Amino acid sequence: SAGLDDREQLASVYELRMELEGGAAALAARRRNATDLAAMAEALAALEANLDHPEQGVEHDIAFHVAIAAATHNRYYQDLLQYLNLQLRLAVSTARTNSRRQEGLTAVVHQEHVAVYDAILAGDPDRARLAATRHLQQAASRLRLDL
Amino acid sequence: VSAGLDDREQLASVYELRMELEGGAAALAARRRNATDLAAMAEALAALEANLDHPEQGVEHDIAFHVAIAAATHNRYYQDLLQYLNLQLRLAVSTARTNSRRQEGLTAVVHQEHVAVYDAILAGDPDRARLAATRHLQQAASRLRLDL
Ligand SMILES: O=C(O)CC[C@@H](O)C(=O)O
Ligand SMILES: O=C(O)CC[C@@H](O)C(=O)O
Ligand SMILES: O=C(O)CC[C@@H](O)C(=O)O
Ligand SMILES: [Cl-]
Ligand SMILES: [Zn+2]
Ligand SMILES: [Zn+2]
Repeated sequence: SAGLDDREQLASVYELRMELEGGAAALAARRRNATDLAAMAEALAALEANLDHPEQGVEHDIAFHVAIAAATHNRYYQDLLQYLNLQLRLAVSTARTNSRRQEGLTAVVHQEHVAVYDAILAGDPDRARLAATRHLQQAASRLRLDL
Repeated sequence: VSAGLDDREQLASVYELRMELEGGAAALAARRRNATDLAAMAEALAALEANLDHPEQGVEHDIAFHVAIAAATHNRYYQDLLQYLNLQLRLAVSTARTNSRRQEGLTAVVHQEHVAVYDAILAGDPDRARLAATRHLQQAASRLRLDL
């Protein structure tokens, strides 16, 4: 429920997400179908509304990354992200609460999410992996985690 | 290889996920492993060297080696995830090792794949450790004709 002296624990979640979600983005770039695109795009639209009404932004952020995991068409990726759901909520909600005290930083975060969608849409697995890990490295650096 | 289409898809899915998880674990282990971690990995490799008598024991020492690499990340969540996947690991590893015993000398070749991961981690070389880990899983998937 907080994060002052919990940085090393946050760093452990983000560092694991970097290997899982980079791999999921690259798989999704190869296997996504029209139904997957709609799931990611609907999450991205709901995330555009939270730029002004920030309630449930954590659920929609998570739903976006879960939609990428579903787009791999690999049941074990999906089950791993559901198994780690509590850690995702901890990391996401900590990162978003921190982000909303600055700028349109929330809008810079929204762009990082869109960049992963865009590379998955193009079917470019290397670009998708790099965009997914950059989102996590930038979220960690915004939290001063030092991975 | 003889497998239903769904079995081949399931095996390909396990190896796909392992490549991302275990490639990352090996890179982290190359940074963080201590002398106890090295002992645990070498203990599994030594047990694997005495292979002939029973394959069922061979499967468990293979999984224990990969789990030891995950524990050597010193990341609470990596180790837990590999335990969570213990049934999928045993499925993949038992299918693979049974298949490799069909070709004379193949099991010794596979053993050098495990040594290469251990050696990279011992040397503290993350990029080398990641490559050896993913290459082991790529070759296993290809021995099984999974067409990843
Ligand atoms: O950096 C943020 O504010 C949000 C990061 C969040 O979207 C995440 O997936 O960790
Ligand atoms: O070990 C568990 O807790 C559940 C195992 C799960 O990965 C499964 O194989 O269905
Ligand atoms: O390919 C083999 O013969 C064994 C593969 C096994 O070591 C594994 O970790 O999946
Ligand atoms: Cl072996
Ligand atoms: Zn996010
Ligand atoms: Zn192995």
